[PDB]
Amino acid sequence: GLFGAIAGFIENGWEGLIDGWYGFRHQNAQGEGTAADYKSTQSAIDQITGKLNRLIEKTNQQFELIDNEFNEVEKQIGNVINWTRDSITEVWSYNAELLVAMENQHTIDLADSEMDKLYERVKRQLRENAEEDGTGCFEIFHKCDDDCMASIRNNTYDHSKYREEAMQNRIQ
Amino acid sequence: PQVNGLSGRIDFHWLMLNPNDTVTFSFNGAFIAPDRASFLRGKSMGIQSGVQV
Ligand SMILES: *[C@@H]1O[C@H](CO)[C@@H](O)[C@H](O)[C@H]1NC(C)=O
Ligand SMILES: *[C@@H]1O[C@H](CO)[C@@H](O)[C@H](O)[C@H]1NC(C)=O
Repeated sequence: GLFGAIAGFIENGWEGLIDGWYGFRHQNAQGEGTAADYKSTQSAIDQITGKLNRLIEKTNQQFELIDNEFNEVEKQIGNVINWTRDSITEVWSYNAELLVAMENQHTIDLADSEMDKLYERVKRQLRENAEEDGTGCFEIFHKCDDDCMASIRNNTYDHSKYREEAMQNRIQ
Repeated sequence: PQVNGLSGRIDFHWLMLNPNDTVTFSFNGAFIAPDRASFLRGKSMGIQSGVQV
C-alpha cells in the first residue's frame, strides 16, 4: 500500500471477519469479541462504486460500416481503412490497459488510507489511556469491559473518566 | 465471361437529384432507362451477418 497498513504493520487479514471490510477485535476480562466498523467500510465501498459507475453503462457512440465483408472494397481505400482502424486499436488497447493499472493502483492504496484513517482515529480517542504496540493493536491500561469496548466503537469513549487510573498503571 | 448465360454486361450508374432540379437523358441507343425514382424514408443502420434473427 501507500500508507503501510495493509501490508506494513497489520500483518494479515481476518478471514473470519465477513461482517465488513474493516473492524475491531478486542480482548478483555469477559473474553474475546469481533465486530466490523460500518462508517469506514462503506467509505471505501462508496468509492469503488464511483469507479464502477464510471466504467460501466457508458453510452458509446454509433458507428457505421465502411468496409464490406461480402464484396471487398477497392484496395487503396481498403488499406487506408485497415491501417486507420489498426492504429485506433493501438490507442484503445493502450488506453484500456493503462486505465486499469491506474485504477487498480488507486483502489489498492485507497483501501490502505481507510485502514490508517480508522487506526489513527481510534488512537486519538484513547489519548493517554493506551499505547500502540505497532501490530495494529492498542494495549489498554485500564479495566475495559465489553461495554467499554463498544464505547470505543460508536465513539462514546470519554478519555477523562479513565485517565487518572490509566496514567497510574502507565508509569508503574 | 459467362454469368447466367449472358456474356454481355449492364453498367448501372446513379446520381442524386436535389429538390426542384431536373435530370435529362439524351440517348440514341444502349440505354436502360429508369421507370421509377427512389426516395429515402428516414434513418437506419445496415449490417452484414449470417446468423438467426
Ligand atoms: C483489410 O482487412 C480485412 C480483415 O479485417 C481483410 O479481409 C482485407 O483483405 C484487408 N484488405 C486489404 C486491402 O488488405
Ligand atoms: C420548389 O418549387 C416549388 C414551386 O415550384 C416551391 O414551392 C418550393 O419552395 C421549391 N423548393 C425549393 C427547395 O426551392
